[PDB]
Amino acid sequence: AGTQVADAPQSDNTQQRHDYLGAHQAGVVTPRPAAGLLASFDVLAEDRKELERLFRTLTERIAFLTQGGPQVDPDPRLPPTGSGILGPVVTPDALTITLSVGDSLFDDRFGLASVKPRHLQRMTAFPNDALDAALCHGDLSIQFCANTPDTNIHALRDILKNLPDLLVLLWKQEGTVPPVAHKPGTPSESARNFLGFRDGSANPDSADAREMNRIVWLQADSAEPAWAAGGSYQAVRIIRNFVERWDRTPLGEQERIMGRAKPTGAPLDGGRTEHDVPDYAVDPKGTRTPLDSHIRLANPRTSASQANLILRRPFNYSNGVTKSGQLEMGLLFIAYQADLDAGFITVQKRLDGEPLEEYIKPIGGGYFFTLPGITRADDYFGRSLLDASAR
Ligand code: HEM
Repeated sequence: AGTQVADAPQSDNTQQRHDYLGAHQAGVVTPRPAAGLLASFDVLAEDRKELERLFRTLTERIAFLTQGGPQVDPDPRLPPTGSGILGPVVTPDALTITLSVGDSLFDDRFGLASVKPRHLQRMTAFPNDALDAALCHGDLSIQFCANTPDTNIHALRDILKNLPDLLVLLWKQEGTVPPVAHKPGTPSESARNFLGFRDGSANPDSADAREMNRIVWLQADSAEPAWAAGGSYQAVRIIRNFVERWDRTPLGEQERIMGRAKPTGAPLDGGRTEHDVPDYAVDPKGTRTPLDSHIRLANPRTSASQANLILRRPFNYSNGVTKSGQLEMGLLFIAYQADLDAGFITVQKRLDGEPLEEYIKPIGGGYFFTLPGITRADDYFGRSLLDASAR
């Protein structure tokens, strides 16, 4: 293959396509691809008209970018239609774009406060946090997922190109997960995090609409405002890993901080695969699965704890080198739940003081409400929020 050194890699994955219409936005129960980008913005709109145009315009960009197609530049004296990163024919590359609104959007600016989702709130500092003020909150989060980082970056460029007057980017975190070798005829396997552990084994069934309806998605008739039906609460946490320290920790200690076997992801009390679960009823004292191990604290597997299940959808992030010359990398923790208080906050409240904290440090993120989907291309994300607020 007389391939030139700068030839672009070729991949059949570029034409994969996820629909952006539905009862829900894509990117929540959609299978997580190899590349991710979570960006936070402040809305610069000064009124309900400009906020409507922002919602209409984001929708328009989502429809094109996630489905792809030709991009014609109108005239040489004008800026080009887009950045051109994906060529004159934009490829979707399995891109999903998920829109979520922060607590701060429901201030006095737009007259939405009286229909704010009832668990929506500003993220507050947990005891092991070292929050960078510049990495927290935002009027609007946008989660981009695609097969390769250039597709999310291209989507980011396009949105900022078309809304530089209504959006200011505040902070962003890109991330990835390591793909595994194909192997048809084997159970699918959970991606690893940068601590080298399988990450997602005990997620609830993302392919089970009944399970998602009671764990992830807001339901119509409930204590929530009716417009918010089909949305979800989104918790984002930028979590440093002190990796050099971790890599100097004995394997057996890594396994009892996490409470799973490292190479397999199996329970520490038996079972071969990562789909097995420990039996805490058998082990009340934590002699197989430590009481203070990460999983056992995150989910003690009591009947009461089934109210605190969450859907994790993380990426791994690599940001550079610190001043003591250590790798600036960690977890881009993203999680969805029908109830933010019973979910992420309760779980993190259980996790405070866990031994893992010796190796991790949340530095940023915030809480957002992922908006309901649209089934009608005449419709647009955020519309029901504007109408509900309009009584
Ligand atoms: C960088 C920090 C973290 C790492 C490396 C990490 C890693 C892991 C690993 C390896 C598992 C076991 C496999 C699995 O069931 O998915 C797990 C489980 C879990 N993690 Fe985390 N995690 C981190 C932070 C968090 C945080 C902040 C939460 C807060 C909500 C959380 C919630 C959970 C839950 C609910 C489970 C499932 C426990 C179970 O049902 O057995 N994790 N985590």
